[PDB]
Amino acid sequence: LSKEKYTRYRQEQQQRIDGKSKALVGSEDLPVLDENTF
Amino acid sequence: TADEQTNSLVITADQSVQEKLATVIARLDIRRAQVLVEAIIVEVQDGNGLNLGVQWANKNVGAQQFTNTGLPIFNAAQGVADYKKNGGITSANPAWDMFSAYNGMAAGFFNGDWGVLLTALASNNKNDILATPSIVTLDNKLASFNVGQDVPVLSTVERKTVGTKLKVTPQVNEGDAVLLEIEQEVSSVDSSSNSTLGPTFNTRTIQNAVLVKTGETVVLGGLLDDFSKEQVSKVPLLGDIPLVGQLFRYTSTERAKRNLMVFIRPTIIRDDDVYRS
Amino acid sequence: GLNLGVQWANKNVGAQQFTNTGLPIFNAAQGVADYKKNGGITSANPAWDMFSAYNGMAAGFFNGDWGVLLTALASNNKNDILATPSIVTLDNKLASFNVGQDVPVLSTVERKTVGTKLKVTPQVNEGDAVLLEIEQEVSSVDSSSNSTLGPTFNTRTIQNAVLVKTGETVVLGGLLDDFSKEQVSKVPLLGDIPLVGQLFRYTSTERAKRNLMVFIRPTIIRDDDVYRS
Amino acid sequence: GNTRVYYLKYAKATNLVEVLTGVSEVAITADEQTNSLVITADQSVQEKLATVIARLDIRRAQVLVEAIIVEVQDGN
Amino acid sequence: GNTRVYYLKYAKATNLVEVLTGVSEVAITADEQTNSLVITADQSVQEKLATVIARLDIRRAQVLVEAIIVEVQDGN
Repeated sequence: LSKEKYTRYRQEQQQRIDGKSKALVGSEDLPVLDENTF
Repeated sequence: TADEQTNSLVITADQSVQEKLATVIARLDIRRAQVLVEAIIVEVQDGNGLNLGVQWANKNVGAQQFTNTGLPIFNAAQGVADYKKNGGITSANPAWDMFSAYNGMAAGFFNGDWGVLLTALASNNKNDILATPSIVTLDNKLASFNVGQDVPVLSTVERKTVGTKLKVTPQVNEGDAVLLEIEQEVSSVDSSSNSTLGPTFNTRTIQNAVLVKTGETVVLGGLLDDFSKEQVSKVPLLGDIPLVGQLFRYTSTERAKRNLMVFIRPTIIRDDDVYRS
Repeated sequence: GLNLGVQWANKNVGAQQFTNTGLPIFNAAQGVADYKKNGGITSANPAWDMFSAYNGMAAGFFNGDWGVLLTALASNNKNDILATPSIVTLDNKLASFNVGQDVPVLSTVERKTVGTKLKVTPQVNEGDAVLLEIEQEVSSVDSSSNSTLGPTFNTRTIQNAVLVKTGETVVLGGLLDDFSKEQVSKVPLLGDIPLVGQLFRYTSTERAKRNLMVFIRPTIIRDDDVYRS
Repeated sequence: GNTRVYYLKYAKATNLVEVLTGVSEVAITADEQTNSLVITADQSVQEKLATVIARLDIRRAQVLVEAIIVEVQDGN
Repeated sequence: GNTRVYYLKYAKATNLVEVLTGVSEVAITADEQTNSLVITADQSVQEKLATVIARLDIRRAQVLVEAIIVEVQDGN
């Protein structure tokens, strides 16, 4: 139950990092959660 | 009776009671476990507004004007005309404050006697937050961790701590798991919207009791909040023409998202050697 | 932080302007034009306060009738802190250590000590280890954001009981706080062109990090000879 | 032994003491530090309260509660 | 056993205790954490209160209540 919220939130952050396009100035992303958790 | 200085306990009683209380104390004197409690507060916000409108004013026929474009066609045409005759615009011109604060592309076009003014602004913002307050404490002992600022609030005033706060009372039961009574919040003074009654504060507060295994990261709560607004001001029949109709209407759109998650990872310290590592 | 934006204003076509660039194209063009005619700018010119406070490179370029104004500022800061309050006390006796300042706070007023504070009650049990009930904080008066209600204070407070072996350094707590903000104001279709689109938008970016750790090292003094050394 | 010290797991000793007190009302008192319960009584009462505590000490379930608030407004 | 611990399902132990108290008035007390009810009494009373609780522990119905407020005004 926690892993699917932790991952659905993590996969949403990773989508937002890929959703921003280079060649436009944008905010530098945070570190996205932790991969080794769970 | 007890000696609070040496931390020693004085029992006077029969040899029979002594040998029985000696076992009760030995049972009740045991070493108690420690819990490292990490909270993980992740929030991500974003939203994008778009407000564009076309206003055309014609001397011969009439004008279409939309306030909320940030400048109306009437006050702009009085400012542009004033700018042509005088070569500049004084601060006393009423159009000064209207042009001085404006955002986005305002593109005018004159075809014959027809004036046309296009205003377009697309705003986009993004916000991301991560907090990881952690605290070590003995089981059944209440620990609190405050990082923030202590601000006065009106009522005569009163002092209020506002910041990242974690207040947890662990209970280790037994072997693995734990019982965490969590009271935490991330709050901050709101710089905008000050008032004579006092400051406001943006608070995200979660308080619950939960039972978590000793190594595991689990979700305490969360909020997924999503909002979309729209407004159009149009000319009634013309604004509904499928494509051309965007010339008559003034659209202002907005969207927002907030995805908040709160996680908690306890860890039990049984002995020193694991609490060095 | 990084905030850069391009605004171009054209008499023939129109102008793109962004407030929050610190100067808009309209008020700047009125100031630059005023500067050319008079050779200088009086303090009464409304553009005075706008140019007098500005940070970063503002580079204008005129091509034909097109005015173009580029504002760019990249701010960066860094901060680092270390504190090591130490106190010696008998077990089961409460010791406190204050280094700071005692400030009045409104309520009629009241006195409040604000500084580096360490209040600990040790319990030595038994032989090695200890039981430390720690109440400590590092707090300071916030110079900015004064109010008629009173001063604020930046407080970092941690209070917990912990059981530590006699020689060991162990972590009491900590906070890792990380923040990233972004804002753009753009022309709706043009601002999304992958490369050229940065000419139409005004971007303001920000980031922050705070990594705080609190450690505690007890040491037991059994006899005098170890307490000389 | 006349007195036993029960180490509670999943129950809170102070809470348990109040509930126990009625059953006993034997002396029942709790240690809030170690979260242990101290019952002194006859060997007969001890074996009976040992089952009452074992029944009353059980692990309790957790509930994830999601609310969904959807609103939609429009007007022309 | 002299004392039984009843695990209530659909009833609230603190609520039940007050109702029970009159019937007993035997010691009835409740654990608000586990939502369990603790009755200590003779084997005869236990078997009688076991039926009273089973009757009083039942599942309770839910009601969806829609109100419809229609108003119409006009005037010329």
